[PDB]
Amino acid sequence: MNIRPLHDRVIVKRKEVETKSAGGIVLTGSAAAKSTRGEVLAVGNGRILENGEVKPLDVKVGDIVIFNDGYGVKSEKIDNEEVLIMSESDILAIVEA
Amino acid sequence: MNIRPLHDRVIVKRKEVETKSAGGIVLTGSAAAKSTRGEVLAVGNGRILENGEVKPLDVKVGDIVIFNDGYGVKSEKIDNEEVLIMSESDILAIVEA
Amino acid sequence: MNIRPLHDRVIVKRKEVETKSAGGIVLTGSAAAKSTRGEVLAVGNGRILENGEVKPLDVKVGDIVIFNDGYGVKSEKIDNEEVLIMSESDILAIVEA
Amino acid sequence: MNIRPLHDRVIVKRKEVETKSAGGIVLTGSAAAKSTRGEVLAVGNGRILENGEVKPLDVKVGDIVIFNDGYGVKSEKIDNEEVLIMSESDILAIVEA
Amino acid sequence: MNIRPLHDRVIVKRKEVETKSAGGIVLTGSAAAKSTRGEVLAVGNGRILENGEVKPLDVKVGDIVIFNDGYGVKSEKIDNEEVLIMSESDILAIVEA
Amino acid sequence: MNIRPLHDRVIVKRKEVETKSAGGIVLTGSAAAKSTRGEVLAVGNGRILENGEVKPLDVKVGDIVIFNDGYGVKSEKIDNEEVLIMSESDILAIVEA
Amino acid sequence: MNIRPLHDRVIVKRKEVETKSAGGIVLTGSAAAKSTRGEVLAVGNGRILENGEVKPLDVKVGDIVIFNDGYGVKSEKIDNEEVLIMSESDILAIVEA
Amino acid sequence: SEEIGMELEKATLEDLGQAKRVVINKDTTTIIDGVGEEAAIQGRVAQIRQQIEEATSDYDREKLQERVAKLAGGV
Amino acid sequence: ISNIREMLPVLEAVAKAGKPLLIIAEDVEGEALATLVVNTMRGIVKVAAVKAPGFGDRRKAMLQDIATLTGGTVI
Repeated sequence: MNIRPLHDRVIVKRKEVETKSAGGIVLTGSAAAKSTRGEVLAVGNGRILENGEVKPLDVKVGDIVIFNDGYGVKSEKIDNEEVLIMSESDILAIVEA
Repeated sequence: MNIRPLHDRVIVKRKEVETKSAGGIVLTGSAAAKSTRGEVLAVGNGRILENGEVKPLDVKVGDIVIFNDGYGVKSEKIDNEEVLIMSESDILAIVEA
Repeated sequence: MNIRPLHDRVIVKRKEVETKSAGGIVLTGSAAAKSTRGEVLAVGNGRILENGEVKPLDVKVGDIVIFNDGYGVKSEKIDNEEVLIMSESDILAIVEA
Repeated sequence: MNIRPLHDRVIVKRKEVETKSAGGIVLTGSAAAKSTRGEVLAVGNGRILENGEVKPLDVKVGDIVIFNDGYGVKSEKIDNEEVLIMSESDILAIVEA
Repeated sequence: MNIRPLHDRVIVKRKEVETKSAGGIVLTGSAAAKSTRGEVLAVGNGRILENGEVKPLDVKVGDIVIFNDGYGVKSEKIDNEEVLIMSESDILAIVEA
Repeated sequence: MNIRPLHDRVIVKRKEVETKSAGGIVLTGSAAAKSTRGEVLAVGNGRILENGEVKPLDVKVGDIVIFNDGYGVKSEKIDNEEVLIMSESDILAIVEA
Repeated sequence: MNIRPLHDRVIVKRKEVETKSAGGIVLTGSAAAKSTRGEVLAVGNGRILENGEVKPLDVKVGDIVIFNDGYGVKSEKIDNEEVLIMSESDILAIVEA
Repeated sequence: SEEIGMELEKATLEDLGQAKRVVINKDTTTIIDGVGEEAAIQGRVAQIRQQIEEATSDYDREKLQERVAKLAGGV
Repeated sequence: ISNIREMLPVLEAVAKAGKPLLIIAEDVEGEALATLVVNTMRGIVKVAAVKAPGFGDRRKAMLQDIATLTGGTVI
């Protein structure tokens, strides 16, 4: 089953746990840390707040995004795939070109 | 008696306590954990905030939904059935198709 | 003297302290717990917030309601009857039919 | 000097410290407790919030009112009389007829 | 130099440290306590909040006022005089006639 | 380089660390305390909040102002001069004439 | 890959870790401290709040800015360059001329 | 000192002592030839000369003579 | 005596009479002392401070005697 985020919510999948190369040629052994990068899979309508209909989100299904692994970030299991659910507020930027 | 949620409130029933199979063939013995999935039973009108009438909710009676077992989530007993009451805010997504 | 709630406030009377039968035939001895169900007796005008006049409440004098025994819930004595005063925000649902 | 509450504020005088009779014929000796009932003496214009002028209060000078002895409740001395000052928000109901 | 409060701010000077007479004829020796009464000296324009211009304050330069010695109350020194600066919110009433 | 505050921010320079004379003729030795007075150097446009354009501030470049050394007050170094950056909200009054 | 901040966010690169000269001729040895100055690289649309479209930010790509290294400030790695991401709220001023 | 309400910040070159030479070992500092004038010195010395006179104790006499030698002749 | 504030009013009436002042308190601790010191030092007003004789009850009575001899009031 593919998921369906409920307006304002984004579904992302984390990338690589410190892709072993930080700095350049040196393979950083797992130094107790996680990944802040991730890919979009599904996107809700928009934020309801202010009454005024619902403004759509600025993230299209499939961007490579940097987010803040804050408190509002939850962890989930779909078809057996490691996924995350947070609001746009927790997303900080995009990695374009 | 069937229940009646009071606008903004959703009534859901939890699913299976770690459906014994996580991973694939391996039967995960009860490892101290609960279920985050649930089914809708009843839905109130909508949120009152902003004055402006009442906007209806995006959950139809009978969806399979993922929620956050937060603080605003309460536990209740109806005809002797295990049920939960939280607001839409605590609901995160739907499991469609 | 009958009471008079001051807009947004509801007056309810608790029901039975774990009605001795939980489960079915088994009489649950008092296991340290209280009742979450209650009946409406009086209802104020409505919420003032947003300026815009006053919107009336969704609870009619005499419903059977489930509430959250939160902090905003106070306890009172009227003609010598055990009563509670909370806002609509603290009321969660109705037990109809 | 008679007092003058500054919009949104109510001036009330407490009633009797557990009027010695609780239950019926039995004179409850002072069991460490105070009175939640009180009478109105003066009332300010109204709440300023929302900009929009000032909406008047729902308490007329002289009602018998039940309040919550919360934090926002202050204690004062006028001509040598025991008086209290809180906002309407702290007032819960009226004792009519 | 005479002061100039910056909208929403009131400048007051405390009165007497328990005017030695509380009760009537009995001279209450300094019992570890301060004065809640004070006189206005200067008043700012008004509160900015809500955008909408600036609504003037309900205190005229020179009233005898009761205030709550809360946290938002600061202590200051002007020409060598003991003065206080707080917002209207911290002022509770006036002592008229 | 002269600084440039970013709307709603004020740049001030502290005055004298307890100008040694408090009371009158007596030179108060440094008694563990700081100065609450300061002079304006630069001022931003105004507050953005409420959408509605930007309302300008009530402080002109060069006033002698009393402020609250709160949390939102930061300390900075410009050309090697001791300066402070806070919002108008943290400014309490002016010392005119 | 060049980055892309998500409305309200600013991307800055810190300057020099106490540029060794503080005071004048004296070379301040690293005394446990960081730099509060930084340069803009990219800027999002604007703040969404209030519904009303999106108001653009007051920082142009390439200003020299003073910010508060608060909690909302995050640290990132791009092409192997030391970069920061915070909102405009965390930016305090500009160093012009 | 802070007991006279001074801070290091408000101290100009004129508050600092001066000498012609100084030497310090693992555990021995020595000042040769100070800029202080033999008016001030011989003044201060005649003060510690009267500290010995009213040192009512024995261990109190030991130290005082030491500083006088540190200031008068040598050791 | 910890809080210099308590002195100010008096210390200033003493700066008009131009006469020195002896402070016989139960004690003059860190804060106030350090101040007095700073003040007397810069030739502002000449002031000295000393502990009260004895302890317990007689202290107060002995201090009182001191009042009588000098025509002052115990505070």
